[PDB]
Amino acid sequence: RNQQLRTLQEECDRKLITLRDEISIDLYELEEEYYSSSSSL
Amino acid sequence: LVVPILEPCGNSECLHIFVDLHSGMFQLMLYGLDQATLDDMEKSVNDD
Amino acid sequence: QIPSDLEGSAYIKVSIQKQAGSPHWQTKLEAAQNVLLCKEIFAQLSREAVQIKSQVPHIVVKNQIISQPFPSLQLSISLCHSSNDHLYVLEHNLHLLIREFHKQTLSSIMMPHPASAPFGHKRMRLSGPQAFDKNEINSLQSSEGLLEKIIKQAKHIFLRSRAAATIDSLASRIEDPQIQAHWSNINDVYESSVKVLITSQGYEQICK
Amino acid sequence: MYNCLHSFCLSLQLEVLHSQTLMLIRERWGDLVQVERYHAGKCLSLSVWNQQVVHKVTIKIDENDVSKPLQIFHDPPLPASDSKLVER
Amino acid sequence: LANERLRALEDIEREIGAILQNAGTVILELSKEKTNERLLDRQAAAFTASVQHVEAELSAQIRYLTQVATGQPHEGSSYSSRKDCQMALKRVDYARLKLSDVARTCEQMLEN
Amino acid sequence: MGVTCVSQMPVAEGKSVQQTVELLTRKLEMLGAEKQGTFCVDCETYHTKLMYVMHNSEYPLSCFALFENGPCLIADTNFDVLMVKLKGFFQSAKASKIETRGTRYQYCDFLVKVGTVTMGPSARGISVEVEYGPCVVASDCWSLLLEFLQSFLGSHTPGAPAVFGNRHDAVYGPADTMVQYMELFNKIRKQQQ
Amino acid sequence: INMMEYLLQGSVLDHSLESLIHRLRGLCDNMEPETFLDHEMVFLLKGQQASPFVLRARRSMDRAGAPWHLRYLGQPEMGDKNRHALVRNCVDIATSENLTDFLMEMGFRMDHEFVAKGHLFRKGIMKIMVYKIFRILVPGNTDSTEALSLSYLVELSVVAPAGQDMVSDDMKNFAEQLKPLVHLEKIDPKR
Amino acid sequence: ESGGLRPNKQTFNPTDTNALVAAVAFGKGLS
Repeated sequence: RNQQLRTLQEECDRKLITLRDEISIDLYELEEEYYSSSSSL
Repeated sequence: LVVPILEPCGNSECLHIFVDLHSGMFQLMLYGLDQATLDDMEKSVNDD
Repeated sequence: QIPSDLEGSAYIKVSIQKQAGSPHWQTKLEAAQNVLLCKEIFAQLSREAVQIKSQVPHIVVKNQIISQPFPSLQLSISLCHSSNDHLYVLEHNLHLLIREFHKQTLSSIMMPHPASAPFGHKRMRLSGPQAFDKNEINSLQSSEGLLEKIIKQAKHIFLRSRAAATIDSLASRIEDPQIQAHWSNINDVYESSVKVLITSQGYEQICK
Repeated sequence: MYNCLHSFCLSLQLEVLHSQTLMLIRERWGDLVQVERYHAGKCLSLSVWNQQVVHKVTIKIDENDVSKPLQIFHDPPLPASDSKLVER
Repeated sequence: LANERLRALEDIEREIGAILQNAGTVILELSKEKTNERLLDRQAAAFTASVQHVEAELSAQIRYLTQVATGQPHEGSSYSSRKDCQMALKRVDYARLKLSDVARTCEQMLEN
Repeated sequence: MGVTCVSQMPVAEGKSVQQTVELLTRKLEMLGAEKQGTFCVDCETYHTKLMYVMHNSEYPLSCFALFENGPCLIADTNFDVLMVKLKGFFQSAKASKIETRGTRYQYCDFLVKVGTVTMGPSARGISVEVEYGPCVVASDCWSLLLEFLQSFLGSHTPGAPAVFGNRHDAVYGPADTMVQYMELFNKIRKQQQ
Repeated sequence: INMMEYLLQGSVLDHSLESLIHRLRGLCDNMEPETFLDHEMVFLLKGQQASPFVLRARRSMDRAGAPWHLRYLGQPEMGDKNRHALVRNCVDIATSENLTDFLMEMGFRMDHEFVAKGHLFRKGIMKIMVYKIFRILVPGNTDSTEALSLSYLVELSVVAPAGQDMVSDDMKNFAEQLKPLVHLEKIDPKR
Repeated sequence: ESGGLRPNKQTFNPTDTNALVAAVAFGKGLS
């Protein structure tokens, strides 16, 4: 049971990290946008 | 007790004196004060 | 048959306030184990809050720990026992810290690294053999509390939030020169980093 | 009947409080609160803010507590009159 | 562990069989015309054999326990791995929730 | 392991060994160095070729056994317990127990320790050790420590350790520090007068 | 204070190693086995005293940066029959690699060398080691060794202060409860 | 029937334990 659960957890973590990575790239794009917006209230 | 040192000042830079509900001793919390002077002042306060 | 006082569902609640399936038996057993773990967590927290000296002393009334990490905020760590604003990050950190403290005894490190020794802290053994310094690589050699670490983490989170909001306002209010911020990918529980840039609207290249 | 029932329930409350105090001393407080004197059915004295890091809180049962479970008595200090706090 | 399962099955089967045999034999005993003479003797033999077999099987199975028996209740548990995995799953669920909320806000933006 | 240098500075003059230590404390206050605790060194001697054991407070649980030019074993404190107990096949030598006890002053990443090798009950001499924890490589800080000693100590600044004399890029080590302590002890003993 | 080590020694044939290990893991604290390889060298001083001081130095060949261990174990203190354990004075000191040269320059002369391969389990204070002694083939050749005998060696040991003895009673009870799979008894070193 | 001396698998050899302890002590057949 231990091996199974550990593998499951690790796979989950890998997926999570890659997500963190993808979400971070999206965040970078948005941070480069919103900040550069003309707007000027 | 938030007692201020100087008249023109904000929330920080004022002596925050607390009382431990379990012990009763006085504990002072200054932002940038060194820990040795802090415990010395704590002892001097708890004495009198 | 669930043991008494382990019945119902319990979940520790940590909040920051700017004021003042399958097998049935499995569910019962897991709920009781989680209740026991949360009870141990809160017992350790209350003991460290009461019997350990620290700045800005804290208040424990029945099952709630009210602390002032900063002079202008309140941290409430209260155990909620149902007996039939929540920051899950701090609860997860509490659970992992308690599990680490539990694993400390079963730690593989402290288990006679060499052979026929005394079975204790092989890092400290190597430090004593290699003549380590008084405080450097010794001093306390891990001697903190769950409450202290949790408070430090909460303070860091608040500071980060504060800086973020401040820059946002600066970005919304002041629009003439520019403002930019690129938060780092990897952070820590007691640290973070940004990259502020102040360019112009049209001349990005030269105004660097 | 009322006198007997009242005496019994007040004595039961007395140690329901004594048991709670010893449980608090065991787990959380840890010598931060102490038991000065406990008389079963007469009074129970709890001391807080000890001299190390004194005051007592007595849970008396005297004569007839006609008005209420004998209003508690903070014997040593007799705290000052704070309208909001002394009522609680 | 299917070995233990098969053992139990055989046990139950043999027991039921022997009980039925005894029933039939006593029914033929009260019978006014016991036509099953040799048949009855065969049944008796079978029942005896069954009981002997059951006894032997039981003794062997009991030893099986003694070989692993020690009285000690055994400490080693999977509590560590289980707790870790539970924590991980809860964390992933929280992440999914946050992602869904952000997606919903983006949908709202598009809806105007 | 941070490059270190130890030398004997004459207490000299009519200034009492202890008063000379007070003058050294005044010089350390002038540097702005602040006390960071206390340090105690004690030694055990065994006539046999030649066995010396030096232990320094800064390293709390280690006991160093040095065999002259032969290798130094850095071992846990139990080592002292064991040598004492076995004793029968160990030379008792004499009361050569040499100890230097003095304050530790920390100046920006340099720890300076000035102490009086008190022989037995009577003080005689003075040992100064400047340790640079950031500098793990010997020779690179043989130069740094000579410069720092010329800066404070001024006159009577030494010529640097024998391991410093040896030309290697090898990391310095608490071992060489114990070696220096040993040579220092040897110097007061032979010095006599 | 001095450290006394309680030792109960018994043997297991290899064909029962599997079963023994299984039972051991099941009863012992929830850990994986540590799989330890240790090379031990014995050095003796031929002093004026008839008895020669014997110091054993062990280096882990399976791990990196693990300090050599010097252990001194004196004469047995066994007296009463109501303990069933070898109580001996134990001094254990972690040491640097130069230890070999230090000891030979100090006079200590190397005696024999035996590598040991086996598993380590701990139950509370108690530590159970099932190991096999491989008589080194060629003292220089740690690589080549000779299994001394087919049977592995099971040792149950508790090293505690002399005043403590409840732990030794616990060790005796635990060995007795391991009797159905295998027998651990106090065997005198003599013959 | 009847019953004889049949312990289920004997895994202990006393002569082997004695030899092992003696070797650990006097280094027999180890040099």
